[PDB]
Amino acid sequence: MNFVLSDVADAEAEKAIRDPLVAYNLARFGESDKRDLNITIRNDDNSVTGGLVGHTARGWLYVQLLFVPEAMRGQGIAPKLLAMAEEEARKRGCMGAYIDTMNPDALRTYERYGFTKIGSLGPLSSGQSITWLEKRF
Amino acid sequence: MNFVLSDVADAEAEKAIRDPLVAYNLARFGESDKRDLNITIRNDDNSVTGGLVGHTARGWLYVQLLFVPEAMRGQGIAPKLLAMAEEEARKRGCMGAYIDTMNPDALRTYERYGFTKIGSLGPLSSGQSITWLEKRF
Repeated sequence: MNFVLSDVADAEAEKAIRDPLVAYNLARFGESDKRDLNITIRNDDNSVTGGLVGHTARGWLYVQLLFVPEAMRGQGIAPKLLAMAEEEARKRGCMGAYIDTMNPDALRTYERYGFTKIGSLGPLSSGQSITWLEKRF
Repeated sequence: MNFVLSDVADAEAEKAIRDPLVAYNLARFGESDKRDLNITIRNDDNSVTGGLVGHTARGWLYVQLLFVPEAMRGQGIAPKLLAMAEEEARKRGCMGAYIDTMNPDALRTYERYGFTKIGSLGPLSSGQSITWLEKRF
C-alpha cells in the first residue's frame, strides 16, 4: 500500500476519499439531511454582489461564507442575512446555528446578533485568531 | 437590491460571494499562503482507497477529511496519516494543526495522537456532538 503526499488540488482523488467517508458516516450515524442554504444579494441586472453561503445538516445550520458589498456596510445587512438564514433553518426544523471567523468586526456582529463563543485558537501567522460560535434556537 | 434565498448548489453564485470575501481578507489580513495538503492511500493499480485531505493557511494545518479503508483499521493508519501531514506542515513552517469530528472513535484517536479539545457543540439531531481540537507544534 502506497502513501502519496501531494500539495495540488485533485477533484477525483478528493472524491475518492470523501465518498467512502460519507458512506461510512451514513451507515453509522444515519441520514445527514444535508441541504444547501444560500442567500444572494442581486442588483438590477441580476448580478450577485454578496450574500451568505451555508447549509443545514443533522439539525444545525452552518454559515460558511458571508460577504456584504462595500456600499452596503454599516446598514444591518450582515444581520439581515443571518436573520434570513435562521428563519429558513428554523423552518427546516433545526436546533441551532454555528459560525466561525478570524475577523474581529465579524465576531462583534455575530455576538450582537446572538451567537456565543464556543472556542478559539491562535494566533494565526498574521496575528488574528479563529473563533467558533453557536446560536441555539 | 434583491435578497434571494435558495436551497440548491450553484457554483457561479457561490464563487461570486467567495471571491470578493477572499479579496477583502487579503487586503485586510495579508496573504493566506493557502496550499493544499493531501495524502492518498493507493493500491497496486494506483486507485485511491483512503487518505487525508487538508491544507495549510496562515500558519496552521487544517485536516478536512480522513478515511481509513475497512481492511486497514486498528493498525495505526489514521495516526500515520496525521504524522505525515504534521511533518509536511512543520516543513511549511506551520505553528500548529486543527481538526474537527462528530465520531467518538476519531475523537479518541486524535486525543491519543496529541490534539487537545478547544470546544464543542451539540447534540446534533442524531445525538452526537461536534468537537474541535488543536495541536500546537
